Amino acid sequence: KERGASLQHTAPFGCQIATNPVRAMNCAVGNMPISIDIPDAAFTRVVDA
Amino acid sequence: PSLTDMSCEVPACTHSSDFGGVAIIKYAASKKGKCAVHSMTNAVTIREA
Repeated sequence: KERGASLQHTAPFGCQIATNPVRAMNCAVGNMPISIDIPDAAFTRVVDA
Repeated sequence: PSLTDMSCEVPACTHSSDFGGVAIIKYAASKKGKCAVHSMTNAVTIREA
């Protein structure tokens, strides 16, 4: 009756909690890199532009 | 067909093994017909006759 504010409410940076299994979602802090390789199927010549 | 307006440039070149340069020729020939395109210097190899 007095556990009170669950960690859903105590979360910094806008974290959120989710059970089954419990997990800390959606406090996007920091900076995420992604390397993505794409072939020449997408690029077209500037004379086509 | 005599060409005037010999305004050449390159969008992007790259000194690769293969033809990593591809340059853009804007031009004004006099009329219709074939033209002998040629690299005078051995440093540059046009792949087209």
